[PDB]
Amino acid sequence: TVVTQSPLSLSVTPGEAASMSCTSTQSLRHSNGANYLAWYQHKPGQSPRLLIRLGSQRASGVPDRFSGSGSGTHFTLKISRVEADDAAIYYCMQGLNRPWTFGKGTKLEIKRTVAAPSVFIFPPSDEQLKSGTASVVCLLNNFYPREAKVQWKVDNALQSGNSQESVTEQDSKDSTYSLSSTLTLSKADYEKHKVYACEVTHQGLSSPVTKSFNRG
Amino acid sequence: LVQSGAEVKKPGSSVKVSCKASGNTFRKYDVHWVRQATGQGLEWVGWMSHEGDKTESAQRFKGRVSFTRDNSASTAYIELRGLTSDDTAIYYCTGGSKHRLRDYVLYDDYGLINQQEWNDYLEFLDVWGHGTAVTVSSASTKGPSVFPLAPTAALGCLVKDYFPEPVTVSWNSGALTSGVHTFPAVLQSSGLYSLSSVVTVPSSSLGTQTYICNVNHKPSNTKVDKKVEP
Repeated sequence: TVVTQSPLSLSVTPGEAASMSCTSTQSLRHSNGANYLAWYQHKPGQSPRLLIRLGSQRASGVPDRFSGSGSGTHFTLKISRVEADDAAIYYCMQGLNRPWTFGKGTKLEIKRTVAAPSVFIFPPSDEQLKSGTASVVCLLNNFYPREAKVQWKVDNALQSGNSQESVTEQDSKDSTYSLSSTLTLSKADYEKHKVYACEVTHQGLSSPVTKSFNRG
Repeated sequence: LVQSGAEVKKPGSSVKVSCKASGNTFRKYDVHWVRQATGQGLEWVGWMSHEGDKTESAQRFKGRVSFTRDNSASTAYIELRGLTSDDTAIYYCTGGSKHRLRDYVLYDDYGLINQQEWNDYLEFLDVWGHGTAVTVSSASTKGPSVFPLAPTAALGCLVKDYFPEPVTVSWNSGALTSGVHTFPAVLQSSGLYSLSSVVTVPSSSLGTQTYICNVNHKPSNTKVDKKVEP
């Protein structure tokens, strides 16, 4: 018995309604008319918190903006007047049939105005270069939305498959993101080339932004 | 609740993780275990009833887990085996509310119960713990190497090739909680991790102001205060 959440991600301007949906194959309604679908929130680096139990009932501390709803196979969590504190991943969990299964989850993020990133490039330290490896890092700073593409270029050659990036969780204050991409290379192959550029592509920019440096 | 600390295990070994309750929270509540891997979500693993008469797991764990409790009633213990790198996750013990209900009954000619069936139904999981992260890997403990990132400007530190997680990076010993950005670590082909931490300051202060990142990798007793200047 599989329960599926929809949509996968949510974009809510603060102070708005946010409606989700958990849909189960078999019914979740015990013969006593109690639906056994609980809702949980999970903010990163934290323990998950129960907010809606038995379909509609609220637990201790949950404000009445979080309203559980639905019956049978169609349930729905609704967050009204969302705040930045409510951006999280919300999980519905069925409790009728064994085995008990969690839901795939629905991620909630704060909708914002488009913000372009500020780009920086960092050549490998001379400290690191004595170890035989070279690590070039490109910094993406305070942009929204999350969608962004970086293209490493070494002597005007598009690098693919040798870098590694990572984005921050959405900022509590400005509701932006930040990406760090690390192009890695050997000390020998770092020294065969001169121009290291970082071409950033984001819908906050008119044209792609390239930030380069030269060996020496 | 108070779980045990992070553990590191080679693929194919076993982990035992602890959980402790406040007073007798373990007999007013059932004991569950939920995990969450890297790209994964919340995933129920198994449970064990405070009455003590039922112990069940998720399907994937049948044959690998064993859920026991200290019969002083105080401590819960999960044991997982056949360890994959997929079994690398934060493991949460938690309480639970179950409804033990009778769904079927049949009485004989004498009025006695001839047949009956009682079933447990999960109402909610509450009072969670802090999660015991388990890392299933081949690598060994490794202190990181800290490198400077140097050119309104940006600058930071590069924490390279450490194992396992976590690593904290403070700036100016906590004086700087503005303009900083510490990123998720990435898992390398070496089996080791590399994380970056930067701060965005104006260049007019680069000559006047000091910027020292504080790096602490507790698994290998590696603490480094690295000062960053262009």
